[PDB]
Amino acid sequence: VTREAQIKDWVENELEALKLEAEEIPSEDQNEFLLERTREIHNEAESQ
Amino acid sequence: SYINANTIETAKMIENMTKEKVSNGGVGVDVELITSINVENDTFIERNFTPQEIEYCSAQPSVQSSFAGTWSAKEAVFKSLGVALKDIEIVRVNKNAPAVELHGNAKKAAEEAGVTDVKVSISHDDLQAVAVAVSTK
Repeated sequence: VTREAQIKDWVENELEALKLEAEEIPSEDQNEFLLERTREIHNEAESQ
Repeated sequence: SYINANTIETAKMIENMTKEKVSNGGVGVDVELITSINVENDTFIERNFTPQEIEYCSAQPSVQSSFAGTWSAKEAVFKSLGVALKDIEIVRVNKNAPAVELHGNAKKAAEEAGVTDVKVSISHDDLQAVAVAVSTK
């Protein structure tokens, strides 16, 4: 339960940082970037 | 195969949350692992959830996914206000955008903060419920 809270924190901290990454990506390729990088964050949460 | 419905919903939520889409407003993001919510624990559910949220969530195919959705939605809205989560209430119609309504302390704490409106997007699956709340002044 302690570790599942720390994983919840870790997912917010990756999803908030994936906004700042996607800001610099120009607004036509932004969807494709967010799709590839959200899917990666889901995997890494599930793994943890 | 690789990009399922959940990835598309959560991508869209982050895309709409970006500065160029919506800027100048309280933005709260909250994620909850669905495995961290015991639905048999009626003391937690009745403490933090309204009877119409419990009625809606219990009717869904995965009760635990939809409880985590609504929970993440409350915690997202609370972070957007930035000030008892049952006060915050999420009406959710199927294939329709859920609306946020502040009743007691949250409504008054939104009035001092000059918060006019509060919207929320929610994605949930077998792992994680993600919620993004945007508050217009």
